[PDB]
Amino acid sequence: SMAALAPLPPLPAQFKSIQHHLRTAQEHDKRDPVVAYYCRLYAMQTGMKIDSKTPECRKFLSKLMDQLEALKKQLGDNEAITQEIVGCAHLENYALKMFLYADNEDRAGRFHKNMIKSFYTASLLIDVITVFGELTDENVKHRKYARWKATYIHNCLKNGETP
Amino acid sequence: DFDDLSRRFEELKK
Repeated sequence: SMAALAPLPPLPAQFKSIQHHLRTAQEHDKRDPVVAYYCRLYAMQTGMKIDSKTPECRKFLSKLMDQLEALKKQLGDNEAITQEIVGCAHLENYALKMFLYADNEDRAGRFHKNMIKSFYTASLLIDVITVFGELTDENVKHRKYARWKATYIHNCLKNGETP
Repeated sequence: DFDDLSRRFEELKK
C-alpha cells in the first residue's frame, strides 16, 4: 500500500524500446519482486540513456525512481538485492528456466503462446542483466536464439504453418 | 547525462 508502488505515468514514446521490459516488471510484482525490481532498474538505466531532460521523460523517470527506491526498501533483507552477484544469477537463472521450458516445448513440436512468451521473456531478461555489467558469450547467444525463436514461431503460427 | 536522476540511480546501486 506504498503510494510510490502505484502505476507510473504513461510510457513516453521516446521509451518505446523498454515497453516490454516494463511490462515484464509489472507482471512480476507479485510473482517475483526481485525480477520486478531489476527489470525496472534496467528500464531506468536505459531510459536515462535515451532522454532524461524532455519534460515527459524526466517526469516518467522521476516516478520510476520513486518506485525503485520504494521497492528496494520493501524487498528489505533480500540476498538477491543486497548481493549483486546473487541478483544477477537470480535473473540469469530465471531466464534460463523459461528458455529451457520453451526449448522443451519446441523439441516436442508444441507451439503456443506460452512458450513464445517464454522465449521472448527470456530474451528481455538478458537485456535486463546488462545492469550488472557486460554480457557473457552465452548470454548473447541465448538472447539471440530466444528472440529469433519467439519471432519465428509467432510468424509461422500467424500464417498457419508448422515452425 | 550527469543529472539528479543518474545520481539517485547510483545511490540504489550502493
